[PDB]
Amino acid sequence: GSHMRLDKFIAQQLGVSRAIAGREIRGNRVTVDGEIVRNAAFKLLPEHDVAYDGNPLAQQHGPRYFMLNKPQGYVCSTDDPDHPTVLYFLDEPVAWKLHAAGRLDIDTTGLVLMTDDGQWSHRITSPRHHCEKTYLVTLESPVADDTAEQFAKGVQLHNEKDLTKPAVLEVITPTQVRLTISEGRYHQVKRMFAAVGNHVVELHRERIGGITLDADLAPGEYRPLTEEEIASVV
Ligand SMILES: O=c1cc[nH]c(=O)[nH]1
Repeated sequence: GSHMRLDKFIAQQLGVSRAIAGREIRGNRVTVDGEIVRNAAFKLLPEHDVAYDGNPLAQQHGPRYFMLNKPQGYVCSTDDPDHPTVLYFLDEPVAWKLHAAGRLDIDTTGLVLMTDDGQWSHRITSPRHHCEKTYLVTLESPVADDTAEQFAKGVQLHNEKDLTKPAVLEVITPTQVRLTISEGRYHQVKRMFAAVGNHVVELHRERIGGITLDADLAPGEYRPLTEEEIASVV
């Protein structure tokens, strides 16, 4: 249930201690739905209209954060009108207000963080921030023996002045590798492999900073992030 004591809401709104919020409430300065409320423990609901000295104090919908296992065939923005967006999978009120804190291309699958918290989102996506992202990459040809070292030194993408920052590549099978990078350049993973002479056949994101995609969240499924995960997805 979404609810909070009136004295806590007033404290928050006026930037005052809960004790003084109580003082004000008993001072007959606080109204809810037009009537005066002198009780500090009043259970404030989302549908209540609070006012302080005649002035309205709208309540604020808390921020929302979701973990989505993105499937192929859907896009993470309305930039391209030829494909349906990932909102198709979300069944949440005013879902159009949500955006991906780190977009994935149409056929790239995996972890996408849906949120309406711009600050949180920016801390994660900013090109200036070192945020690690790990991908499960399926290759056209068996990985070369020098690729891991290449990625460690950093490679040069086709027509880019500066190399890619050091990334670590773990070989699972000859054609399936796990790659961790800390950048966010456009189509970086696919271009890094093109640069060294291979081709990405399938791309799956498993982690973003401190948040790892659940092993049992099926493609298309999603869920609210826990307080711990929100607390620091890196
Ligand atoms: O990091 C990313 C995301 C999408 N495509 C890539 O090649 N790399």
